Amino acid sequence: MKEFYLTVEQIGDSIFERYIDSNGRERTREVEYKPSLFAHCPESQATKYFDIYGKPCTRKLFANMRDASQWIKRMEDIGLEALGMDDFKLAYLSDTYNYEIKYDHTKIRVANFDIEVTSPDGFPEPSQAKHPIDAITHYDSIDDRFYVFDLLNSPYGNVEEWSIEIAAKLQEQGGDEVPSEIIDKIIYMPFDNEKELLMEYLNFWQQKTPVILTGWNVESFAIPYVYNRIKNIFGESTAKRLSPHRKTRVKVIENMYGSREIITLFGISVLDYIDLYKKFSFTNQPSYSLDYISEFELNVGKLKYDGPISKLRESNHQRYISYNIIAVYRVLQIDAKRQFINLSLDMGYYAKIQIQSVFSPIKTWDAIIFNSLKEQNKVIPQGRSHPVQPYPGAFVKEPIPNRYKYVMSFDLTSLYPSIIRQVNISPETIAGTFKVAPLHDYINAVAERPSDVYSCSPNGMMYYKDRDGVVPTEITKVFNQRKEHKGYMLAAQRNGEIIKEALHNPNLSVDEPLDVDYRFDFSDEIKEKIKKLSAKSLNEMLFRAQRTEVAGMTAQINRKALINGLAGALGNVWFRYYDLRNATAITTFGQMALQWIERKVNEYLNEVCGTEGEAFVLYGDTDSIYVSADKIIDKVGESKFRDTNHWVDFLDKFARERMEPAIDRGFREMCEYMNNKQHLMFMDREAIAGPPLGSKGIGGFWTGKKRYALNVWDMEGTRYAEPKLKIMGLETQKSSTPKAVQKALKECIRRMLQEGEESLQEYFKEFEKEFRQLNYISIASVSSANNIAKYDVGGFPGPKCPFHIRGILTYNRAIKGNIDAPQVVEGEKVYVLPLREGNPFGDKCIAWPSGTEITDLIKDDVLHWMDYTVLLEKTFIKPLEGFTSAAKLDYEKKASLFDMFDF
DNA sequence: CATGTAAGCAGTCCGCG
DNA sequence: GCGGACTGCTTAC
Ligand SMILES: Cc1ccnc2c1ncn2[C@H]1C[C@H](O)[C@@H](COP(=O)(O)OP(=O)(O)OP(=O)(O)O)O1
Ligand SMILES: [Ca+2]
Ligand SMILES: [Ca+2]
Ligand SMILES: [Ca+2]
Ligand SMILES: [Ca+2]
Ligand SMILES: [Ca+2]
Repeated sequence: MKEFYLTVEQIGDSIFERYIDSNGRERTREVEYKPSLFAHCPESQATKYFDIYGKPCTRKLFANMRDASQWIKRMEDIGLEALGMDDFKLAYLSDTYNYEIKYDHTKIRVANFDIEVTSPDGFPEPSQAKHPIDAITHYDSIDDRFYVFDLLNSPYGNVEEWSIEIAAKLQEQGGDEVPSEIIDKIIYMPFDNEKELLMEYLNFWQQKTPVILTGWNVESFAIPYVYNRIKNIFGESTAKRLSPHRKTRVKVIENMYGSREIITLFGISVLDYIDLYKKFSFTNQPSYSLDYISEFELNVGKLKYDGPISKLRESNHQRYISYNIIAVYRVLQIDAKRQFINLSLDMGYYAKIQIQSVFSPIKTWDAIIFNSLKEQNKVIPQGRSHPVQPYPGAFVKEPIPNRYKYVMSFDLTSLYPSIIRQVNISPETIAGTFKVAPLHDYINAVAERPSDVYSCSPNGMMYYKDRDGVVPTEITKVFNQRKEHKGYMLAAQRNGEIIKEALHNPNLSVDEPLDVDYRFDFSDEIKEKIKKLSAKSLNEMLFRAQRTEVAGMTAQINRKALINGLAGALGNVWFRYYDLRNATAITTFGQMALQWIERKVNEYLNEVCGTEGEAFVLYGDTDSIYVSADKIIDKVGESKFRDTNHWVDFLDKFARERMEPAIDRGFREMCEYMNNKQHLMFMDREAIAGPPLGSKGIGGFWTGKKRYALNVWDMEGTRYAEPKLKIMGLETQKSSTPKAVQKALKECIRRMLQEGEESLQEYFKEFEKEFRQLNYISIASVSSANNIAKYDVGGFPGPKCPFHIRGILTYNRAIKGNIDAPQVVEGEKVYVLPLREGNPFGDKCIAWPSGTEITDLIKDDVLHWMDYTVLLEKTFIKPLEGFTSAAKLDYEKKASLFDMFDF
């Protein structure tokens, strides 16, 4: 097999590399790497190295990496550019793996672990590590085994061995319901004392050294706890055995509270699953406890136990250990679904970077572009210092707030990367400038053509049309991968709807799920077989289609994120190729494109409807337009449609056969106007929206920019079995909105859009009557809590103190000197509740850590003093009044003359 | 050592015979 | 009690 790296580190003048050799064996080597950098040299000198602008360079080969760094500083002092890759381990990887890396994940050791630490005096701080580690579960991906290290004797209690037989039993039979599929994979190791547990764990670690190290919150808890605990017991050198190179870096961050540490383990790639999740999931959660995320991702119930975690080991050691095991497994289950470890590996090896560098789009692109340019013997420019400078972004149309009955939307494919490719935007393709007219003159096609020679953006930039740019070249490759995966995702989604349709008439038979590839639209013959399947098989097929869809979503959305990240990187001062001319060439072109096509669509639809000057495009944001389709439907007349699906088919055909060609003609003309390299402005129909035929539903509404709701029948070619709400920006979409309120507001919208005013009023009346009976957590607001200390004046709110911060301070006083209460962690999320006047908490609100029950001692008072009136008004009534006033609807029946009668 | 900007809404402070 | 300037937070793209 071809060789591939596992990890790389620079330590002084040495590169330390863990890798897989040609026989599939794990190896380590220390290489005294001799790096090269470059300096501009006189033309006359015959060299083979050129910078990106074609200026000749001379190579400087250094005896070691220190000399190379020292030369960089001398060059800075002289005032001349020091060219080449200055992160030498990227140079090392590029030199060592001068081919496309094909890695074998079954050879890469992926470790998932977590630890337990009983603490009778508050949260066990990793920086102090003053309490025994009393459980470790460490799953190894090569062994496919859960190694369980269990402390039997502790200063906090002596306990019996954990029982695998009891662990396997149903909870309803007093067991722990450790999943049956992992019972046989558990290797259980009890220990009589912590020192031997830890020594054995370290020996184990030596035998089975993680390459990728992950788990839930490992970077801020488990890792520094383990490291510091070992340091305290055995000494720092022993603790450094966690690094295969025996080298660590300890980073301490302090504030007006305590101080935590992050530990860098050289030779390991730590990918905390919480960080992966935040980056790659495109959710925003109200809590990031593993209980909450597992429930959200997998629909499994919270791991329940009685009493405080500080007493769980002594009262129920059996459950304590089982829950440690299940917690490690849940992260594996989330990853089986989401496939973020897979994505990280793909991206890391594609770029030739340390795997943990996938968190940095700047590092990822620097490496990609470096490798691309190195192939052509080109020399990359020196990174420079740039002052931060705001710059203009996209255009958003101001909508008229209203109900909108029939809506069709259109969206440009991968807009910013498509602009890069169309215009040919790259550091080395800049041809010059032209004198700009106001943007409106380009939009209306009245400005003079910018150039008949170069490819242009309305920001004044010109680019060469006849040569390739590294940015367009490399962005296209990732774009093409993204497109492939998005196709798989959409196919799986269409396939799901086929299965949901067939679930309306399940067959009474004993059969099996069909063996199919869900990434491809089902054939007619598969559709025939599906129509004869039982509910059981259909449901299993539906689960599999949805899992296929999720896998496709991970793959495409994060590749989209990467390419869009390149367009944003051009506007980040830390990017080697930072250049506002290019960042701005993109955003300004986008503004033109949106507003140009708005004009073209208005013109086209007025023409085909035989009218003049009417506004069809009601809204647009960045690269999308929303077209009112009322006049289209009225042109033929609603009477003519047999059912909802009929008018949906009609609009679908209209968009594809009439509008899209006109949109295409409009953009091809724009491309000629800007004299661009390649026409890539591809704007396809997205949503078809409307009320069910014959109902009193309003179809959709806008309240303002970035705030709307639509009843959707078809989305990007997926014809839904059941209409689906597309809601953007409204409180239902915000993680700060209480859970039960999100639910209630969404049902309010559903009723407005599908059923009408009366249906809304009936629901509102019910919700208002039942509000007070909802669980307090379901109705609590949520907020992130930054700069808590900043506003903390002897436990009381300083000036301008935010509401949620005030709640935290109220909480801190309520739990003061009471060691069993969970602390609010800076930058994390809190539940928030308003309090009625005169409450024993001495203030107007309380806040506590999100995803948790409020501590038992103050829970009773919170429940008694909660201000339901304020809560209902702020979180529910006020947003709903926004929705209904925009929609020209009432959520409560208004008074009228009819009130004089007895109905 | 590290993607971007646009923009809505809740909240605090201040002005208000 | 509300609106205007301002911060904080969060979402749309
Ligand atoms: C998250 C994020 C970071 C940086 N830029 C972002 C972004 N989301 C959108 N944008 C910018 C770049 C996008 O090209 C543009 C339009 O957003 P949109 O979400 O339409 O995505 P787009 O890239 O066009 O991909 P599709 O093919 O799925 O439509 O808005
Ligand atoms: Ca635990
Ligand atoms: Ca788009
Ligand atoms: Ca599309
Ligand atoms: Ca059937
Ligand atoms: Ca869009």
